[PDB]
Amino acid sequence: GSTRNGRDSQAKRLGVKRYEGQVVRAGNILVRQRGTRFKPGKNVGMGRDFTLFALVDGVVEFQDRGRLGRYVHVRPL
Amino acid sequence: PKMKTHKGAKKRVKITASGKVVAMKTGKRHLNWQKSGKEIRQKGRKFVLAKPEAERIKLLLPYE
Amino acid sequence: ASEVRIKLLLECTECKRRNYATEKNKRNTPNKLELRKYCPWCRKHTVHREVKI
Amino acid sequence: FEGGRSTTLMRLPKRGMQGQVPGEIKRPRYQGVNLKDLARFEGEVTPELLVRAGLLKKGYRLKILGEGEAKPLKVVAHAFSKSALEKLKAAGGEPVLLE
RNA sequence: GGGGGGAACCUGGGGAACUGAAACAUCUCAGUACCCAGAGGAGAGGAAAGAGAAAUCGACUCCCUGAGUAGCGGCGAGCGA
RNA sequence: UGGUUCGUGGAGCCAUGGGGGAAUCUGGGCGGACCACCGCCUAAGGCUAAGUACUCCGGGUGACCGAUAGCGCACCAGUAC
RNA sequence: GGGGGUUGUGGCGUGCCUAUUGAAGCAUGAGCCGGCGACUCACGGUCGUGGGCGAGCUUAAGCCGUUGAGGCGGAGGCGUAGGGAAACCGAGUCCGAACAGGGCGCAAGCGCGCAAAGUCCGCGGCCGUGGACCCGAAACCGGGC
RNA sequence: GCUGGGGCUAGGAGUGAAAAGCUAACCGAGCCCGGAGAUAGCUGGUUCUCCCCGAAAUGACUUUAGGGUCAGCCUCAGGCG
RNA sequence: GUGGAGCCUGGGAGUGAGGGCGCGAGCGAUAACGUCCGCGUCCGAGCGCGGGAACAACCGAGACCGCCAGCUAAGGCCCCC
RNA sequence: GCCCCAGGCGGUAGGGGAGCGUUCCCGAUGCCGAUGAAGGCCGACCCGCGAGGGCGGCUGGAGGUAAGGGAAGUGC
RNA sequence: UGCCCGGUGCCGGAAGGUCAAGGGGAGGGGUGCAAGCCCCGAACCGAAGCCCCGGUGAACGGCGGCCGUAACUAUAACGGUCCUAAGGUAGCGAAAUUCCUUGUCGGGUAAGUUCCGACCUGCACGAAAAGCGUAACGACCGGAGCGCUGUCUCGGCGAGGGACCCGGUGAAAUUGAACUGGCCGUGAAGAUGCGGCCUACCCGUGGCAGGACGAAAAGACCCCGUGGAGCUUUACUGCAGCC
RNA sequence: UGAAAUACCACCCUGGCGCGGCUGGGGGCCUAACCCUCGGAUGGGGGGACAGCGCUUGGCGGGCAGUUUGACUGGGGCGGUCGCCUCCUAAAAGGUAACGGAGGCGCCCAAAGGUCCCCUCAGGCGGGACGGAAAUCCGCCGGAGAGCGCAAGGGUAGAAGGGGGCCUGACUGCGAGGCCUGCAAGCCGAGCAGGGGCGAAAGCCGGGCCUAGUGAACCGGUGGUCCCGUGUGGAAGGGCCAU
Ligand SMILES: [Zn+2]
Repeated sequence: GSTRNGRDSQAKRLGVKRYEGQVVRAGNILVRQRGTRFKPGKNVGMGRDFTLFALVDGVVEFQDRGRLGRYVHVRPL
Repeated sequence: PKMKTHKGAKKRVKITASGKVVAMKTGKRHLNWQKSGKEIRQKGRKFVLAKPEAERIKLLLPYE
Repeated sequence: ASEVRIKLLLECTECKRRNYATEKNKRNTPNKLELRKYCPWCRKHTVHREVKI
Repeated sequence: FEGGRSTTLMRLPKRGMQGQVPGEIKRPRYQGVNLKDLARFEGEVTPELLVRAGLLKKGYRLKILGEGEAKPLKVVAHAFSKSALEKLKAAGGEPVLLE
């Protein structure tokens, strides 16, 4: 008896890193995601790999706009 | 018999003033046609090793 | 990488220093690539000839 | 040791000249010093006196470094920081380079 | 005049491996163990075709320091003036 | 090829197994490839105390042992066996 | 002279050591007694600490002395400036075009003392080289029998 | 053929009508001494008392899987609060 | 929320063979005192104590010591008891 | 403020702290010792939590060694 | 003592390819003011060895597969095809080799997985690691038969030497201590030692060996150790040796 | 006169020729050396600088030596796997094992990159010469079920999808900050400066819709560097940058 299966890639540690109502400095990774489960918004940047991060400082503000996808905002202090 | 400094470490690391441990960022000796200018760039600078590893290395360089 | 997709440098046509390394599919592009790249030595954009890596 | 794997000291890259046979090349060494330490003296100060001062180690040529409050002194060093000449010449002290 | 002996101590010829490298061949162990020859109360070395950077020293031997430094090294282990 | 830190390295220096193979100071060797310059020294003969190593041995001393220790052996021990 | 010895009865109660998830274990060791028997030393490093001195600290070899007496000895080492591959510069240095930006740095206390950088030494922990806690191989090699 | 006496061949060597036998009662490489206190990531053992605290048996990587380096978890000293 | 709480800085560790039970899963045969994981607990190290007859992890409960005192836990209250 | 207050005190690996004892150095040209050392046997006696220490009795016949420190071939 | 020289080994080969040291020095470089000095160095010449060409089996060794096919069936003398260097010849063949298998048949036996003779469908015989046969020989291994038997049915007695008793001398292995019972359970899963029962007056002597995971030998079988050792080779490297 | 003008006279090259020298290779011969043999040995004989013996060249070389010959593992072996991506396992944070359940990667694109501008799919129906089930065309219905280079997933048309314009930012020096993490690695990146691309600008552009397409250090090569250059200047050689 042999096996074709048995291999699995490494855990990537995706997900949201800072939550709403949480102070962040600019440059902090907000969401480490594949594709855009959250879209960048107010004061929120997104690198080449869809990584959302703080553009300016302040507080994180998640906001779902229904059909318009889930956005993130960095509301300044 | 006095200790002997680990010359293999002497050729890789410098110990700063604050007891930190410094050596060049690895991974840019070759295979670079596809690496990013960010990659070669930031790998082009020194850095401070992790705390414990740096400590051991300090043990290796007694007369430094 | 492949024997058909080779590596290559990009010498500056003027400072003559290989400032960039990239690759091509020599099958598709049998011509020496040439691209205006910023020559840091010349400190200005300049046509770079594809030089054999 | 790391249980047989490549040690972290060895995964790192060699950097810089490591010298080769017949080895290192004797050239003049400059044990740089600071004006703030020279303040303990009076008038003129020499390399030898600094040696007796426990400051200028033997076999070293003394440079001055622009630290501390200058003093209107006639110091005779093998070299100076430019700041050393600035403070010293400005503080009335006499920067006297010798050879 | 020699022969042979003499505990250790010295050269001079020969000269290991175990062991370390967490394997192992380069390497290290070590020119060590040991063998042989020779002496002597010592031996060796010893009066620069030297050192090596100062126009500097000035046969040789040994102690400390230089210095674990310069360096050598599957640039590893280590060795190391 | 060996020694030198020198594991062939840019490999000098000392030595020498082969093969070539000098000259006598304007001759030579060396300062780490090599070239020029600048300097050091005079190879291919020999000898040389001292200061150093050791303890067969005599003596002195021990935060040395005290007969299961101390030397294998305090005694008729390198013995009986 | 209140204790001491024995235990008849009743209750309770699975030797010790190691090694183990797990031993009363039918796993290991020990017949018992007596004696020997195993974490040290040196030299380096590092941490702490008791003291000395302190931008100083401090000697080695040796010398001189006594013959249990210490002193001399500053050669030398550590520290006082870092950064850089290095030349080199210098509280800056490196990368860099940059004065950009970053990396490694620099800023010591209190009220003349208190302190204290550091450094010497003792002590102790740990580490490195040494046989390195003690015993144990099978083995290898040299010289001989 | 067997046997006595006299001798020769020995250690990676001898001898062997050959079994890998024998080579001084254990020979797939003799014995003694020496290297040597080889190495042993393995086994066993590791000795007076009292007190405080108090684990792990996980991750990563490993010629690594019964061993190790880092982190996890313990303790101690100091500091912060 | 003042706790053998927490953090930081240093020294020293051991540990890196775990196991049972519950729950959620994989594998297995919806077998295993099976194996492999996650959460938790206990043992380990608590084979100290009561019950479960006996029994490491099931129930109770954390053993500084003494007392010929009292109240309860699980569990029992017909005799052993 | 030596005593009281509160809390804590199962424990392997392991970390830390605190003591006991053995040989030897200083104390010591000292002190104890033939009226008996060390050592041995014994104690139901006293001290300590313990490691142990005294003290006593008999044997023993000649060394032992304090407080307070130091150093280990130190505890089976 | 058949075939295969395809690969390996060997023997032979002046063609040819390759091929080191060496030679050679186009050229190139450092240095010097130059002389000069120093160093790289291509072409080409340049050995075995190797490749290459041959031969070589009592040299290493190797010696096929599928499909169809004849007067019932069956089979296949026969043909087709693919591959190989070649397709195993003589001879033997369920064998010291036959897995299926105690094959089938015959003998032998009342009954024979063994023996013997054939069968061949030889998993996987086979020709100098020789094939087949073979008289004599064998402390060789099989099978069968006769004789004789205490081997046995199935045992019995007897004799001697011990064992037993006495007097003398008098060990050893081993041993945690022992005040050491059975069952049913539990317990690291097989209990004198734990629990419930039951049973048992103290101690002996001669015996049997069920247990005390009895003793003996730090399991040799298994695994592990980055343990060793011996041996092999077209493992690596090196060396003797040889060219 | 030719692209050159002539005799004659030189530097010379052109290949050949032969004379010599310095040569090298092969032959053939000889004899003292060297090697036997001659009882004679300051001599015979024989072979013959073709041997032997040095140094180095290369080669063959289990004759010999030193050695290697992995791990995981429901014992080991045999088989399988070893690295990274995707999904479940995985218990609604992340991480999470099994020789658990499924597939991938070891690249590719000079455009499949940047930017501006333009468009929106699959599919279904009806009509439509070849011509169809399915070519191209038309209308109608469609939120995405299409496509997005390739595994899966996530994402996505208010584009990341298709087309065109230009362009090369598939930038240099950097980098606030973070995620992830034992470490090392890995990942995101504002912003700044140099100098550019597209665009009116706003703006974006430090490769690719993303998650795989890869490998530490050492050793060395190549180019720049001009940093060190062993008494000095050079150089050898290194360092550093790129690779
Ligand atoms: Zn340029």
